[PDB]
Amino acid sequence: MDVVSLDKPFMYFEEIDNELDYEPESANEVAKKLPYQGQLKLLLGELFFLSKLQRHGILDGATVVYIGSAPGTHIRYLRDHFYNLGVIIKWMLIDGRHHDPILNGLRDVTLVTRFVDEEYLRSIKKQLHPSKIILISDVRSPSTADLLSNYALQNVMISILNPVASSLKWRCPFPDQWIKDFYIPHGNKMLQPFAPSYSAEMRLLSIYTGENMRLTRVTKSDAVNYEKKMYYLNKIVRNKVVVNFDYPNQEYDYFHMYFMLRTVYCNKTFPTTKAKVLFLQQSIFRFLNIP
Ligand SMILES: Nc1ncnc2c1ncn2[C@@H]1O[C@H](CSCC[C@H](N)C(=O)O)[C@@H](O)[C@H]1O
Ligand SMILES: Cn1c[n+](C)c2c1NC(N)N[C@H]2O
Repeated sequence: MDVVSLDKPFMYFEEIDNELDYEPESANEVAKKLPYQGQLKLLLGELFFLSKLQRHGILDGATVVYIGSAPGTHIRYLRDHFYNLGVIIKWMLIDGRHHDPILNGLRDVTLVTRFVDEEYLRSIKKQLHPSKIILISDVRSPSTADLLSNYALQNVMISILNPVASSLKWRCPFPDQWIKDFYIPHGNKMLQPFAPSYSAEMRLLSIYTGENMRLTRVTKSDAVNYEKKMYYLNKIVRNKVVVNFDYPNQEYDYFHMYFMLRTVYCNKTFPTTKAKVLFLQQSIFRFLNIP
């Protein structure tokens, strides 16, 4: 077995301390071990992001605009969590597909069946005004062309919506499929426990200060780096059993999950962080119907 002692998991991309040549054969290997793993991946990352904003005092009173939200089953838990905490938030979930019915009948959450384009972003910006906006984008068209298009849309979301913070889907196009260099917003490249086995996707977290917008250029050389670093993370790291991690499940992803969950705010007082995390994890798994 693959046992190890780790102080902490890699929380952000920049922390990954090694790389591996990508093996195309890994694409044929099982991508998911848990039912509803995708909803879990999203729930952990979004809970982490939103808790950070709470920590900085910018969540309460904002309207969370989530684009690419359907089905969005996990969003009900996110909404309940902050709603039960006392935080005041309006949710506006926009997608061309239908949302999970469990999202209906909540006055604080508005569902919109529309694929957004630049023009629509402007109308909703006029309609939300003057509320503070928090953007979460999980739009998926794929080809590098599809990706660039999505990234180009996500940048437009930020320029038009002008949010106080954003969480964006971010997967660098593959080096052998480069088309052109492009810019993405500057942010923390948050790694995602429970992402597909060989997924190179992460979430770009950003907080906007002043009236500036900093972007960063991404080149094919960056793409080769993303490829090698995420390959090492997936093939080696995520397959480690953290023996010094005293917890019911010692797999790397649960170790990573623990670290994201220890930052989440709860009403109930716990004697230890271990107790809080166990509580949240149990609550989460129960909600998603994961054993
Ligand atoms: N311009 C656009 N506007 C809104 N939604 C879009 C879009 N382009 C793609 N999408 C949506 O992006 C979604 C990608 S999957 C999103 C899953 C969702 N975040 C959840 O929590 O389950 C699809 O629902 C797709 O319809
Ligand atoms: C097809 N896939 C999948 N996958 C994750 C990768 C691919 N192609 C690449 N050139 N690099 C990768 O990181």
